[PDB]
Amino acid sequence: YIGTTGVNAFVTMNFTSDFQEKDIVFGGDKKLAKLIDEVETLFPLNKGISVQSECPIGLIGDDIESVSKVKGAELSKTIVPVRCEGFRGVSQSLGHHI
Amino acid sequence: MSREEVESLIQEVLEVYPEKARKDRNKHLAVNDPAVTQSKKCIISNKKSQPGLMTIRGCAYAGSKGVVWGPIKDMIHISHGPVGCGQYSRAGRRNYYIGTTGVNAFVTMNFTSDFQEKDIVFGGDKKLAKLIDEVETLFPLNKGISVQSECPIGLIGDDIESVSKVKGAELSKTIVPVRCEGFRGVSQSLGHHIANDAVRDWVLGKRDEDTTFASTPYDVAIIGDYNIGGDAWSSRILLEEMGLRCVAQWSGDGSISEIELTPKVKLNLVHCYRSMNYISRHMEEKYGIPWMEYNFFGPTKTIESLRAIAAKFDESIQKKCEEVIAKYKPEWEAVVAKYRPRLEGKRVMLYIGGLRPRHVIGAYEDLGMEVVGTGYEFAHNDDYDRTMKEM
Amino acid sequence: ATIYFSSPLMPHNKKVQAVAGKRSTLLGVAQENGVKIPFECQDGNCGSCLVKITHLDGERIKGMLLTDKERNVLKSVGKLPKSEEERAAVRDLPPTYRLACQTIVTDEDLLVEFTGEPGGA
Amino acid sequence: ATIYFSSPLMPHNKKVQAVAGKRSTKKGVAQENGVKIPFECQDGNCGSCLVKITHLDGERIKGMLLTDKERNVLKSVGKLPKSEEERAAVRDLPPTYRLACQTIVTDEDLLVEFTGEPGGA
Amino acid sequence: MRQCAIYGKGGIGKSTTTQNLVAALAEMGKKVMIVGCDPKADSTRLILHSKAQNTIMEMAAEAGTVEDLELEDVLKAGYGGVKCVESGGPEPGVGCAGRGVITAINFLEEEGAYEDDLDFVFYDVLGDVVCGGFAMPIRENKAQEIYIVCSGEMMAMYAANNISKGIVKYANSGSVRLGGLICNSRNTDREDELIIALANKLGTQMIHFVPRDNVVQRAEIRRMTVIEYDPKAKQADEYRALARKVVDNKLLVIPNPITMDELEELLMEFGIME
Amino acid sequence: AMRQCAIYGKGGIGKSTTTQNLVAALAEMGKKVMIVGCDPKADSTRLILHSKAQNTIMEMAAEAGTVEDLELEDVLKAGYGVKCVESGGPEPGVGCAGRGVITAINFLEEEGAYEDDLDFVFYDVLGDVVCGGFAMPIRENKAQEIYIVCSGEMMAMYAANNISKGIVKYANSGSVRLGGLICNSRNTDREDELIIALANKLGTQMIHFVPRDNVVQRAEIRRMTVIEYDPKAKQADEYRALARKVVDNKLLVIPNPITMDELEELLMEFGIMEVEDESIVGK
Amino acid sequence: AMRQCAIYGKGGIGKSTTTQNLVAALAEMGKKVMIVGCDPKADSTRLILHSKAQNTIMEMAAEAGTVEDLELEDVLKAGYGGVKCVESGGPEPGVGCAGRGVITAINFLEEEGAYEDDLDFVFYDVLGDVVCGGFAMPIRENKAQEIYIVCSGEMMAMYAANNISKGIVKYANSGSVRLGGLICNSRNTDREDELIIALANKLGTQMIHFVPRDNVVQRAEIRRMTVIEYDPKAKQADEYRALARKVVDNKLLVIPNPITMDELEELLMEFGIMEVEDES
Amino acid sequence: MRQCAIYGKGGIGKSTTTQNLVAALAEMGKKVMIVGCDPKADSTRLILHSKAQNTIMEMAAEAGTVEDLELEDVLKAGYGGVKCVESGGPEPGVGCAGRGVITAINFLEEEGAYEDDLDFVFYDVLGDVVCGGFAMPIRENKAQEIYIVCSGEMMAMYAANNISKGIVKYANSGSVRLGGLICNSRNTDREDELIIALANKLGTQMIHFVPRDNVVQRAEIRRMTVIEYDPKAKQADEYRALARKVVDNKLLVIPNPITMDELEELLMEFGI
Ligand SMILES: Nc1ncnc2c1ncn2[C@@H]1O[C@H](COP(=O)(O)OP(=O)(O)O)[C@@H](O)[C@H]1O
Ligand SMILES: Nc1ncnc2c1ncn2[C@@H]1O[C@H](COP(=O)(O)OP(=O)(O)O)[C@@H](O)[C@H]1O
Ligand SMILES: Nc1ncnc2c1ncn2[C@@H]1O[C@H](COP(=O)(O)OP(=O)(O)O)[C@@H](O)[C@H]1O
Ligand SMILES: Nc1ncnc2c1ncn2[C@@H]1O[C@H](COP(=O)(O)OP(=O)(O)O)[C@@H](O)[C@H]1O
Ligand code: ICS
Ligand code: CLF
Ligand code: SF4
Ligand code: SF4
Ligand code: FES
Ligand code: FES
Ligand SMILES: [Mg+2]
Ligand SMILES: [Mg+2]
Ligand SMILES: [Mg+2]
Ligand SMILES: [Mg+2]
Repeated sequence: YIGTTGVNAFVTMNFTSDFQEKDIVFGGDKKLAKLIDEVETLFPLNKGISVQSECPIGLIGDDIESVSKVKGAELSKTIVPVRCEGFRGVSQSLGHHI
Repeated sequence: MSREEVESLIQEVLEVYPEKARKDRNKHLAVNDPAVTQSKKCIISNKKSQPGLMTIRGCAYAGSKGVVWGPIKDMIHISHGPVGCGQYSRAGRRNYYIGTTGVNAFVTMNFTSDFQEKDIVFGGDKKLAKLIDEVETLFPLNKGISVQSECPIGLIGDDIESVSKVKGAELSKTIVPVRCEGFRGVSQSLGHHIANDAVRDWVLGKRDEDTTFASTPYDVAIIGDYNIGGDAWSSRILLEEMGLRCVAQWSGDGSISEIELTPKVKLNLVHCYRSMNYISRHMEEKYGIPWMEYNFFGPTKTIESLRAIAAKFDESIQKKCEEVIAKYKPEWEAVVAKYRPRLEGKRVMLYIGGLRPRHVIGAYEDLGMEVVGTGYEFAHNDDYDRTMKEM
Repeated sequence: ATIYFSSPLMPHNKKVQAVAGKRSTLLGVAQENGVKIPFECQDGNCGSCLVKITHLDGERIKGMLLTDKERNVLKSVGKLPKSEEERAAVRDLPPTYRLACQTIVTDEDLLVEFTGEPGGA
Repeated sequence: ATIYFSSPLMPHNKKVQAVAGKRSTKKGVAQENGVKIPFECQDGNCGSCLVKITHLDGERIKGMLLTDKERNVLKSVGKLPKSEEERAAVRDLPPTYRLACQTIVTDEDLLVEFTGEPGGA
Repeated sequence: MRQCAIYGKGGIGKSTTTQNLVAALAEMGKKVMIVGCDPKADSTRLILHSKAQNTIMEMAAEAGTVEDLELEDVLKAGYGGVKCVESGGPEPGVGCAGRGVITAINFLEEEGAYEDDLDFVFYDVLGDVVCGGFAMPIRENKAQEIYIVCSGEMMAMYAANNISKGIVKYANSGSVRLGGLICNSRNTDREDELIIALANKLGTQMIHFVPRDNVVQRAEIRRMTVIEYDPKAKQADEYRALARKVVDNKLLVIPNPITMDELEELLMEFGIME
Repeated sequence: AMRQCAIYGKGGIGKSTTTQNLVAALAEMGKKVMIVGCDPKADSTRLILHSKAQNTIMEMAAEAGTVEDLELEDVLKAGYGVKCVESGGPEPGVGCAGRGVITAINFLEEEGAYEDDLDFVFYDVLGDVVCGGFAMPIRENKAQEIYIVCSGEMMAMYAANNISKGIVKYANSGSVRLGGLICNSRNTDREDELIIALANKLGTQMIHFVPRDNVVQRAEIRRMTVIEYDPKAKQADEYRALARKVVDNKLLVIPNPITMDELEELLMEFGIMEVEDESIVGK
Repeated sequence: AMRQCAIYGKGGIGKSTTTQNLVAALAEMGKKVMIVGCDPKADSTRLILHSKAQNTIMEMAAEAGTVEDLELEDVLKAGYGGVKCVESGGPEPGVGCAGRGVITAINFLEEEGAYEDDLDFVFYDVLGDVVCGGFAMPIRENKAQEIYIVCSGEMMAMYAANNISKGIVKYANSGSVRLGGLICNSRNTDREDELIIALANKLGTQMIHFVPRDNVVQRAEIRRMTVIEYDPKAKQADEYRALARKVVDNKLLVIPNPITMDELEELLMEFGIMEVEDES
Repeated sequence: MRQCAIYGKGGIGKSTTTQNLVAALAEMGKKVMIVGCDPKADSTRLILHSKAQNTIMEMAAEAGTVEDLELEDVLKAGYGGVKCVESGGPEPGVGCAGRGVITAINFLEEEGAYEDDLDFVFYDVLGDVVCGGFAMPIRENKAQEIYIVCSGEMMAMYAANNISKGIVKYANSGSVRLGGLICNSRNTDREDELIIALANKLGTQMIHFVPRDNVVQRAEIRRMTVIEYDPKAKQADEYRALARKVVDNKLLVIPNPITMDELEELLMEFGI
């Protein structure tokens, strides 16, 4: 890619929620909404956010679609929720479809 | 008497009509046989009026704004469209209310969009939003807004539902769009249906997730009494003397909070079947609240209805019902003693749109009068099923 | 109002948003969205626009008027049982089968099914 | 996700809002809302929870995994045609008939039809 | 109270054969009624003598709707015993063309025109395609007995096959059965035994074989049946023979459809097709 | 580059034979033609493919489950250099007999068969009745030029009048026009003149007169077209003559349908129907 | 108080005759009870109404538009002192689930409110041959609190009794459905009274009154009446009353212990019904 | 190859009649395959000499799924070279009781166990209810010929009427026909003419009458079919006459249902 990493390009960076035991037990969507606000604060030149869900997200029960809709309209920016939990599908192939 | 005479009279009356009008109007005139249980084979109802025959029916706007929604006092009702519809229905129906008009009650007032040519050509949605904003600053104590649409609203293709949703979300206000255009339906009955649907879809299910209301095993809701000259207040005093607690009143002297508190109530007492059977059926299917029809016209019907209502509760309510009947017996005995000899044997013909011809027959018979003719402008075939036994 | 169009002629069911109560009927909404319901008259007598309508939100069913012209055409096509006729006459509740050129959109969610054939098979 | 339940035993079609991707299946959504789909096993081997699924937004159809367990049960009740089995194996697209206890809710609008009878008539 | 239907390709004399059949049954103390289900309303002209009987579809549109229609205005007894109804059809391209039959058949039950004095009811139904209101007799169980008017020409035998296929589909739902075949003759060779070959393979029976005559041409100008014109005609006695076998026909069978080759092979052997 | 064409007429008058022979003649001039069989009989591609019968769209859709999975290559068969398709039909008694036409034309457009790699596209549409499916090509603007096969028969002209009524009904929303009238020899003496008069009443032209030739049967047993069976025969010349004047056709008019009485008086004029009188009615 | 009951068993053993006679006895003691016929052939109300095969809900819902349009009074009739009678009926053979009528009728009774407060007993007569489908629905949906299995000395009736007890234990955790007892209808076969007693002890339940055969039952059936009304002074009339008193006084509602097929074979040879079996 | 199905109420001798039927058929050298479509798995015990043949449904659940199942582990040959298949049902209350038939019949086609030059295929099907997988042979045109085993009892005759109603519904969509009424005796007076009266009401000829005796029960302890136990017995030849009448039956007639009163009048006028 041709970009300035950390300013307008973010390919080689790892943005994560870093779930702990309390996030596994008590919700997890309030942390997601708070995380999106911090991304806007520290990375203002980003042109969109995608939420790539890992295995626990669908297993504990989380509504990342509503957070994407509520925060997307609030900040006037595209938030894409992807339900790409690893246990879904038998390989990487279903990840392409999702 | 003289059934054959009545049939011959019907036949000679029907002779002026053209063939189409005569053929249709023949279906709507009948000689009463109290042994019939199914009216529809004997008589037809709920059909379109023949053009140019001077019908007495109204429109759906009259049945919705003028009948169901208008009596609700703390809401503001907007006649969306030209000025005539709101002007002719202003304070023409005596639904009694307790309040200060223009501050916290708005029953006898006329709020309208007052459509002009540019409204017809370009639309009135922006005008509707501006009007909603103007109403809130002018009347800060209103507890809700309803938008009763007139014919051009549906005829030009306005979106009052989306405007209602947006404005209600913005102002944290209950905004109820009613698509009661006059050309919809053949009479006021479809106006009743549309108003009931609007109540069900925008008002009734609001205090569903709350439980702060302290209920009682004796909770009832009066349904379909519009307080014409204070009728609902007399019915209410009669019910409360019997030991029950009346939570809601639909819709004479009615409030929005009373409508919202109707799901909590144990029993629904429906005075008019025609205008509010829809919401009663909805409440029975959704909240499990049973409902029943009662009659408070005349002493005989009043006593029968009071005993029937008391039969739905424990024995204390029945004892209180007997107490009320014993207390009120001498008054109506004196009334009958004074007035029956003057009225005995007189013959009366009736023509009211739904329920009331059948409803008042008992009161007339309590004074020695007999009803030769009973008639409905908009009743359905179930109302005729109910009225054939009483005639 | 949300309307879902469904037909074996359609590879995928189509979801549209419509304004309720317009003078333009269900035929208007279908034509604006490229849904190919066969319309073969301008007087509402041919019955070729017959569609099967399902109210998905059963709590939000709106009372309507079944006009004498639509009723008679539905009988001539055969898509009007005697119980549905009595239900419309007494309860003002819509029948299962409707004519799209004479159907007014209401504020609810609807599933509209058609076969691409005129009413009457 | 919006789910419309439909059954001859239900007087009215019920509309519910559900969270997509929950480990609790469509069986979970039905049971919270009091929809009486027959559930007669806990291992997913009976056919009792067979339902018919219609994707109302035909454009918003999500690719999923047809589990070998569900595939074999659908074949044991004669509800998986060979063309739909091939479509699931190659295109990862859901078949028309599903088992509710094994169906994961996706982010779309669905119509769920059941008869009150177990799969296999 | 037996109700029959005449099914066949257009142009195979079915309307005339039904009318001369009906005229043959009127004389023998039987009161029958003809219901014209063919879109073109020429199926009751020889009985009524009228130029063109007004169809139910025609007079329902002018009188507003079918509710404003009287039975005495649609049902004319030009012959005293015979009752004639023309269903009519819509204009081409406007809806289903068979929906005229549904309106008329429903209208007759509603007004009770099938009451207490009918021995036979005959439906003259278009047979080129069996769908919509044309398949309505077989689908609704309106006509228990079905007779097919066919010919040596391949399209007529193909039409007879299609009707039998539709009878099989509704055999379980309704009592409707194939009553027999009627072979109307053009002046070609090896016809009667050709249709006998068709009937023998269908599991049904031939009823009669009406030959082409010139007596019918004289009757056309009269707008009358051959029976009422010349009761001494060889064709007129032929129609009595066909009528008498219709009343005294007892076997009613569920047909056996015939494939494309098997129908074709029947044509090649007789030489009708090369 | 594409001239969408349809051929209408009563059942059993020779729509398929004339259409296949004209289409076969067109291929001789280097024209790419596609034949779409819109008749439930499904034999309008027999003489091009030399086959028993082409498999219809309804047959493969049912045997495979749905129309989505249907390969275009399996559906479209190339014989004599001209593509062939058969719509087929549903089982007699259920649905609409013209349902196959609706399904076939819809599938062909989605799959790309209708794209302009062909000079001509022909529809062999049954015209014994004008309803959904059979009138769908006219309604949906899928056949700009209509040619009606008509004989000197009362039923054949009645169907021709009915098809022209369908064309004018949709003449204001589409470009569907009436190309001409094909007369097939019913071995009737006055029939060639009879259809000439009918075309003048309808406002259109007689595009050709096809004589009844027994050489057609000799090609029909072979499952072959007349032009390839016997190119030097004069029947192949008439089919060739019909082909050139079909391409050279420019008179696409909105017809003027005539009434039932005007049809009958036109029959009595040429002697097929006798002169009727009102005083010879009761006897 | 709203004691809901069900009677299960093999087809043709006498469920309907035992149920109607039991119900007739209950009304004689002034008990307001209702019979719901869940058998597909729908003949479990002949001897209470005396008229004919009662019109079923499937027939009434089909002639009308749908179930909700059908009237409660149309299908639920009153006979023999007003004991209410309803027939579920069934669909056409080979179409759908043969127990679909049971699912339809129970839903209609609940929606209307036919389960009024002043009813003491509700009896369901359901074919037990197959447990699955709408015939398991009363057990699965907690419709019937206690179950009584009519059984005889035959191998099939004993096998069907074990199948029904298998259904109860599967749904025992999710509901209050329990086994009430077993009713032995007599074919006059030797050593069957103790055979059904032994099976009940193996299953872990009691045994309700054993009913000897007689031709007085057919005498009252040809006139379309219950035995207890046709003769009140017969011994079978008192025997049916005795079965009814034990039903009201029944209190041992246990979760059964289904036994293995080989155990059924072994327990059949010990009473002489089955000849002893040797593999060689 | 002729595909037949034996329908009837539970407990009238449906299994033993079928076992002795094909025991006689294989004595003629024919190759017959038996498919047990009854949730009770004793439909093949007397031709295999086994306690209980392992059902296909039990084997699939134990060994993962039906894909892992091998044809040899489900198809066992018995006496006379008869191919034996047993398909059990699920446990009571767990789904449709007829799923076993659908799984087994589909499994047999997939492995191609029919094409192996078989002459006769017999389905022993529960007839108490006609629905689900039990009606599957009629629904999917699996069994062209159908024989009902009935006796002079209301339930047995009611079951015969119900199966005939099922034949009519699916007659138009496939060649499934009623072949005859196999009648077994419970030793009741005037039973031969009673069932014949029912048969001619249907219009389908009765196949043969099977009286009751103790010879079949002595064979039952052996687990060996009467024909192979003692070929010289009275009933041993009687199944031979029933088998011969089945292979040489050329008339198949669609049934016409009989109402309740019509059947009741038939039973009453016989003195029962
Ligand atoms: N039995 C017959 N003998 C000679 N000519 C006949 C006979 N029946 C019919 N025709 C002729 O065949 C033609 C077809 O008549 P018609 O019944 O009006 O057509 P369709 O069969 O399409 O209704 C008529 O013109 C009639 O003159
Ligand atoms: N030009 C011709 N000359 C002689 N006979 C013909 C000619 N065209 C068609 N035929 C005959 O007419 C019969 C029907 O023609 P066909 O094309 O099948 O009618 P359709 O228009 O219904 O397809 C065929 O058997 C054929 O032999
Ligand atoms: N207690 C009894 N004594 C003698 N015969 C009886 C008795 N109960 C039932 N039967 C007979 O058994 C037959 C079948 O019984 P029924 O009640 O119809 O069985 P099901 O349980 O299938 O309803 C009836 O014809 C009846 O005459
Ligand atoms: N021909 C016969 N003679 C005497 N008894 C028989 C005869 N056939 C069957 N039986 C008895 O009837 C019972 C029927 O059971 P069976 O045939 O094994 O299963 P199904 O219930 O499928 O018919 C058996 O226990 C057997 O002892
Ligand atoms: S609402 Fe209705 S016309 Fe039920 S529109 Fe009308 S104050 Fe009448 S017979 Mo005026 S259905 Fe009320 C009536 Fe009755 S306004 Fe009043 S009297 S009991
Ligand atoms: S049927 Fe009803 S009352 Fe009539 S208009 Fe229509 S909603 Fe209204 Fe108001 S403004 Fe005047 S009176 Fe009418 S003509 Fe235009
Ligand atoms: S069903 Fe038949 S008559 Fe009706 S439109 Fe279709 S082709 Fe025409
Ligand atoms: S579940 Fe039981 S009753 Fe229902 S169809 Fe299946 S086997 Fe028959
Ligand atoms: S388009 Fe003709 S009725 Fe609607
Ligand atoms: S409940 Fe058994 S598979 Fe779903
Ligand atoms: Mg004609
Ligand atoms: Mg052709
Ligand atoms: Mg019973
Ligand atoms: Mg057995």
